[PDB]
Amino acid sequence: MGRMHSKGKGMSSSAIPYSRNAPAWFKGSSDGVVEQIIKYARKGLTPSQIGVLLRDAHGVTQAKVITGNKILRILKSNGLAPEIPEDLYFLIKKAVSVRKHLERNRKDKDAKFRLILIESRIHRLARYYRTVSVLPPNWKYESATASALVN
Amino acid sequence: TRTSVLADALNAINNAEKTGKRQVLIRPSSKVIIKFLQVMQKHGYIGEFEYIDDHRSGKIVVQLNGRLNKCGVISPRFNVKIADVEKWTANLLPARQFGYVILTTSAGIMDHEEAHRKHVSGKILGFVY
Amino acid sequence: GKGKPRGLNSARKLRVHRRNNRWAETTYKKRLLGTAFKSSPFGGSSHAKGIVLEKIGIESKQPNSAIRKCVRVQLIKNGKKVTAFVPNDGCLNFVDENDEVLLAGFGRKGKAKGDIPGVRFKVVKVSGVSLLALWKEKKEKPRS
RNA sequence: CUCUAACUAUAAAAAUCUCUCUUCUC
RNA sequence: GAAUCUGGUCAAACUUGGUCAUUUAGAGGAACUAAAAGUCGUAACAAGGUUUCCGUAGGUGAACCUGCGGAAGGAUCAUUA
RNA sequence: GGAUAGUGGCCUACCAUGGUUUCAACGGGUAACGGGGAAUAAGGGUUCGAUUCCGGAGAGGGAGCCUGAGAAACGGCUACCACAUCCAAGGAAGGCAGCAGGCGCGCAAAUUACCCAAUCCUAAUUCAGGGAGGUAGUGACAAUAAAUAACGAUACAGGGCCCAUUCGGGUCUUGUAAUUGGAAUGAGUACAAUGUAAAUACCUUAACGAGGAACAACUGGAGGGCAAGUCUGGUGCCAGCAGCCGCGGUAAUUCCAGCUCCAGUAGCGUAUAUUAAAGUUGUUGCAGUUAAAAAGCUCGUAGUUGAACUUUGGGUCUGGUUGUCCGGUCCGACUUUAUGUCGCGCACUGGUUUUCAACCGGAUCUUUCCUUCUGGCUAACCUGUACUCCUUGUGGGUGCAGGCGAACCAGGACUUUUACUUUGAAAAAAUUAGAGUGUUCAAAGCAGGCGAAAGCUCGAAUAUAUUAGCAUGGAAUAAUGGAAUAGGACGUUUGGUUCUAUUUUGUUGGUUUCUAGGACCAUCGUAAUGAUUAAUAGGGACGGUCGGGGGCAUCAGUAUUCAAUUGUCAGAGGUGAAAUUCUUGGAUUUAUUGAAGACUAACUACUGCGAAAGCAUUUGCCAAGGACGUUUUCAUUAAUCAAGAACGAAAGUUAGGGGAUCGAAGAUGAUCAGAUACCGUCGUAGUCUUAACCAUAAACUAUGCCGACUAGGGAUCGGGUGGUGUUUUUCUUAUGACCCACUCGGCACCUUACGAGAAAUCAAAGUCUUUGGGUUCUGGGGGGAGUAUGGUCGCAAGGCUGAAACUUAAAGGAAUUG
Ligand SMILES: [Mg+2]
Ligand SMILES: [Mg+2]
Ligand SMILES: [Mg+2]
Ligand SMILES: [Mg+2]
Ligand SMILES: [Mg+2]
Ligand SMILES: [Mg+2]
Ligand SMILES: [Mg+2]
Ligand SMILES: [Mg+2]
Ligand SMILES: [Mg+2]
Ligand SMILES: [Mg+2]
Ligand SMILES: [Mg+2]
Ligand SMILES: [Mg+2]
Ligand SMILES: [Mg+2]
Ligand SMILES: [Mg+2]
Ligand SMILES: [Mg+2]
Ligand SMILES: [Mg+2]
Ligand SMILES: [Mg+2]
Ligand SMILES: [Mg+2]
Ligand SMILES: [Mg+2]
Ligand SMILES: [Mg+2]
Ligand SMILES: [Mg+2]
Ligand SMILES: [Mg+2]
Ligand SMILES: [Mg+2]
Ligand SMILES: [Mg+2]
Ligand SMILES: [Mg+2]
Ligand SMILES: [Mg+2]
Ligand SMILES: [Mg+2]
Ligand SMILES: [Mg+2]
Ligand SMILES: [Mg+2]
Ligand SMILES: [Mg+2]
Ligand SMILES: [Mg+2]
Ligand SMILES: [Mg+2]
Ligand SMILES: [Mg+2]
Ligand SMILES: [Mg+2]
Ligand SMILES: [Mg+2]
Ligand SMILES: [Mg+2]
Ligand SMILES: [Mg+2]
Ligand SMILES: [Mg+2]
Ligand SMILES: [Mg+2]
Ligand SMILES: [Mg+2]
Ligand SMILES: [Mg+2]
Ligand SMILES: [Mg+2]
Ligand SMILES: [Mg+2]
Ligand SMILES: [Mg+2]
Ligand SMILES: [Mg+2]
Ligand SMILES: [Mg+2]
Ligand SMILES: [Mg+2]
Ligand SMILES: [Mg+2]
Ligand SMILES: [Mg+2]
Ligand SMILES: [Mg+2]
Ligand SMILES: [Mg+2]
Ligand SMILES: [Mg+2]
Ligand SMILES: [Mg+2]
Ligand SMILES: [Mg+2]
Ligand SMILES: [Mg+2]
Ligand SMILES: [Mg+2]
Ligand SMILES: [Mg+2]
Repeated sequence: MGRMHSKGKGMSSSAIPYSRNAPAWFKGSSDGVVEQIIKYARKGLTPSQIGVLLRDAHGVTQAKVITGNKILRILKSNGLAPEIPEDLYFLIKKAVSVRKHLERNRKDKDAKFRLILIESRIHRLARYYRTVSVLPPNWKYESATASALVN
Repeated sequence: TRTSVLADALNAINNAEKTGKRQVLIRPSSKVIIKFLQVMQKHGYIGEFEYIDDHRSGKIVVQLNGRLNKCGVISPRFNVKIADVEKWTANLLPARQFGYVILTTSAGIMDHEEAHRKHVSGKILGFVY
Repeated sequence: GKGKPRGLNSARKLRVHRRNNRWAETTYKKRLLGTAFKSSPFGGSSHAKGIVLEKIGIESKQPNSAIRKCVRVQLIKNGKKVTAFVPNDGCLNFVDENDEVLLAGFGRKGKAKGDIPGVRFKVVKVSGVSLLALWKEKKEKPRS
């Protein structure tokens, strides 16, 4: 209930079931689930969409329960992990969108403040992904780099 | 954010004792809380507690019997030399005949009398009486 | 829980916070700035000699109606001029004009005492002899 | 043990004041 | 092997300005205290007799007045009458 | 390279452009020499430390140097500057912050004394010398013990009284009286002697030395704080007292005196400084709603802090320490003695497996490792070789090849690193603590004690310093690191490589061997082959939403003020009341309309959104956001934040645009004693905007943010679940709208104290003397004053930062009665 960059106090979340092992009713194969994950990734989908597709259209409760590895971990084992992590990429996309809206109309100050907030969040997440060495130590965020990474 | 979990546990115990209850539900349930309540059980200030596995930090259900009157953490776990134990007991415990400054030595989490018996001392965790 | 930090590695900010707050006191600020040496009529001095310039009395405050018999003295150690008070019934006549007089503190930490306005100094000795010995006729002024 | 109704609506001007305050124990 | 003497070297110190710091006067100016039996008003404390106060701007013997936004520390915690 | 005794930018030559810093560098101040220590004292601390010891520096300020082992010496020289001295005017000689003493300074500090007796030191060395030093002189700096009377016998009295005929003996004692006696003794003098280098002085002691024992004790106070007077006289808000409150105005418990009394007492009073009081510096341990004090809000580097998780159990043996039950040992009641006896329920020393119970360890078994080998050394018997000393008995051995290494060495080998904590070596003496010790006691000192008096002796103990360093045992708490591209760990693997070199073939030079020794490189297998949860912490994806969040562009509404046309006709505005003003050129109203600019009524609420300002007509576009749902994804990415930044009401400032209303200035008409104020009519700047500034508000919930818990009652907004629910109508159903129940989040609200506050009151202002969840900012009585100055921002207005001198005993908060 922290809401890092606002005054919100919500706790809307999801409760992972107690049992780590596979559900009794699931009949699919772990290798088939991994193949499905690989195909979804090759279609050009981020891990969160892969998980949502496996939960909705199929009986996959969660990949770690069925296979034993996580979705991003499974993709990395097969070398399909994107060079920028998904959350940071989405933050980049949001930031470039707000910057476009700003440069198309100057007088909107609220979106300017929101862009400041988004840039602060981008800096924090970049620092985290840099100390873990997911990103190179020279990775940084300025104007026209966000567009290049997004496009 | 939750910085000192044992502080939350002891505060919950204090609040549920002052109101006259006989049970507490401590959520985060670390090692240190388990050892602290185990010492309190050994000295009788607590009843029959319980660890509830969640696969996520677990929880604890504590049974009381009204014998306790105050827990409390010394939140900065000060390095307590063996000479400074008596000063802490004087400043915290209400009388020399009872009370226990629960402190964590290299030989485990122990009451101050037991630590003085082992002739070993470390950091201070809290106080019970 | 409290305004001050409590961590085991927060000695620096606690110490500097105490050091910055200490200036709120008046004794500490006076002691560190050294205001007594620079601005006070005496620099850290309990007593000081001086020369009588003139012989004036000052009226008291509202609830107290009288004229306290003081004396204006120019200090010899540095040249400052201060009013001082001769404490007793018949001691004004004892001190004469243009004689060395040893002034002391007035007992109220360099502030005006009682109903006497704009004075901060007693008179203990005149022309080498003390006022109290003159007032009880134990010694007499040398009249030099 | 059963219910939601009645209603208003005046403003003229008017400054100032000197002393002196005094114990509560079977 | 003395005086003397060539070049350095350590360099005190002198002259000349420059600079800063502390004392140091100084025509005059703007103040603040204390003293409360001066004078002109009576702003505030009650609805202080124009409710009060804050920010900002203008004005005027003086407190103060006015304009625009606030706040109740308001004189209302209240119109499903 | 030079110089140095020697390392060293210590200096030179040539290169490189580096070194420190928000963990405060650099600069400034220090009425700063550092330390051992001193004062103060519940604990934590605050202040001081020029000076008896250790270091450093200096000899008026500066530089330079000879001699030596050692000096940048100064009671050694050279020169300059400052200050000076004798002078025969040519010259010469100076260094007290050494002991004395003087001038000056200032509140502030000693005699031109004796002497090498004692401590030592220098020298050729006992002997000489030493103002080092000791002795005396002055010395109320501080510190120790302590005189100023003690006891009778008498008169004036009081209490326990034999009872109570009034009594009253005083039966039993305790004081008060200029009555009255006998004693003792010093403070002083002083034969002596001791003392001392010689003398004082002290210890001893002749002879004197107490009656008012004049051999005479003061310093402050007597309203309160604060022990002791409402006694006498004097002065009358004078004189004066009074640290503060206060007394003094003709009866002063406070001023000046006399009497009495109180406190300390050879000391007491004042002044400044400082400590405890001060929980008024608050780490322990302060407060911020209104008393002083939460930055207007948000982001954010440094700093501080940061979820849980990685062997917990057991069984045995065994070592100390306890309390156990008693053994031996024995002692208290029995008194000149004891045992038999009365047991303190054993005053010394054991069985301490008597179960007991711990309180600490040590070794052992876990798939349970504690660094392991490589040679020693094999210490030790799983060795079995020759065998058995002795009862046929594994009690017990003489002993040699394997072979036990933690019983220990001394060597290669790898060492995750810390923070923490136990122990020890260390932290000079003096000081503090503290043991022993009759200096006559004590401050002290390190002395002393015991013989028969015939030399015999125990001492000169200990602890602490909390930081830094060194060693050591421990492994909870806190942090870091392994294996994710396997470049991971092991092995008799099996291959190759630079080598290295003991010996060996004499030695020396290479060539290869061999043996043994690190890796660089492949390949071969052994293995459970290697990735903790996904926080009722966070970020992100998705879903339907929700909102007067924000921007741009459009749309409407009546209203206002003008204008056009039209209508009639004396008034219309406005006010407490009037007047200024407009009106038969027909105003005020009357109908249509038109123009402009602003605004968004009623719906509008203890309702919503937003970080705060703030946001209210319709529609479209633009992006953003909270909340909920989620068996989605990453796995600590987080909380608060110095530096830095973004927004920031109104007002105000530059320009360009507009220009309706309302209205700072101004113009007046009233009211008044005045009214250039409030009431009224006009009325510029402004209000409304596009750019650029401004950064302040009672920017208020006067309540910082994040996190946990604690108590009952309803409603309300957004979301989501369920109802065998109700109307809806599209025949039924799906929605929607309600009804009931629950849940999450938000603005809120009622009751209550069982909690907190000085209360008003707060469901947080609670979980705070039973004081510690993390963290930022601010306040230390009022005024001066948010002033001056110095920075910095601004065109300006002004914003941020921001004292002191001085003055004052209160200012202030809440509530109670008038
Ligand atoms: Mg007068
Ligand atoms: Mg020369
Ligand atoms: Mg008048
Ligand atoms: Mg008034
Ligand atoms: Mg009026
Ligand atoms: Mg008026
Ligand atoms: Mg008024
Ligand atoms: Mg100095
Ligand atoms: Mg010193
Ligand atoms: Mg010092
Ligand atoms: Mg000095
Ligand atoms: Mg010295
Ligand atoms: Mg020297
Ligand atoms: Mg000198
Ligand atoms: Mg020599
Ligand atoms: Mg010299
Ligand atoms: Mg000399
Ligand atoms: Mg010398
Ligand atoms: Mg010489
Ligand atoms: Mg001298
Ligand atoms: Mg001397
Ligand atoms: Mg003196
Ligand atoms: Mg003397
Ligand atoms: Mg006497
Ligand atoms: Mg007296
Ligand atoms: Mg007196
Ligand atoms: Mg008197
Ligand atoms: Mg009294
Ligand atoms: Mg009298
Ligand atoms: Mg306070
Ligand atoms: Mg106020
Ligand atoms: Mg205030
Ligand atoms: Mg605030
Ligand atoms: Mg940081
Ligand atoms: Mg932790
Ligand atoms: Mg010592
Ligand atoms: Mg002592
Ligand atoms: Mg080889
Ligand atoms: Mg989570
Ligand atoms: Mg809905
Ligand atoms: Mg108009
Ligand atoms: Mg008309
Ligand atoms: Mg509307
Ligand atoms: Mg709404
Ligand atoms: Mg800041
Ligand atoms: Mg404006
Ligand atoms: Mg304009
Ligand atoms: Mg006007
Ligand atoms: Mg007028
Ligand atoms: Mg007006
Ligand atoms: Mg108008
Ligand atoms: Mg402000
Ligand atoms: Mg404020
Ligand atoms: Mg103040
Ligand atoms: Mg102020
Ligand atoms: Mg300025
Ligand atoms: Mg009040």
